[PDB]
Amino acid sequence: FSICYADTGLLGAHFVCDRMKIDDMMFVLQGQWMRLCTSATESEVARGKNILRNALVSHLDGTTPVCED
Amino acid sequence: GREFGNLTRIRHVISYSLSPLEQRALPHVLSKGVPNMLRRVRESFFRVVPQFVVFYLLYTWGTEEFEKSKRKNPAAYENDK
Repeated sequence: FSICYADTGLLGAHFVCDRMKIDDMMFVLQGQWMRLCTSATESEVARGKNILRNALVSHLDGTTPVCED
Repeated sequence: GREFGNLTRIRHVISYSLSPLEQRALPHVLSKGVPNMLRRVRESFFRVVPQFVVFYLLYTWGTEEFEKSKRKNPAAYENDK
């Protein structure tokens, strides 16, 4: 998630786990963060851009969301 | 066996913490730490110290006595001739 305000915001993640699998999950999440910071590649980035395109155009369907936007 | 997943059963306790880089490592020494050390010394003084004082008295006594025992007694030569 990303939550924006005027001058600040929160950028992070949220999850639910069985009590015996919190540590592994934190490990996996922080490892993906480090991966993106150090080792990203073009092929995955392309996929992410396409997902973002689809989201933007999907949201604005019907009058209510458009008015709200 | 013993592992951070299933040590005990607890309910309804809340905790709060700061990060180390947000706060000071030695925040208040002379206004809080010194008096605390003083009371901490007060609370144990009479449970530890008197035994050692008694040891010191015993040591000094025994030394003095041993050293007296090595000096010549005048009555050992003066008494009979």
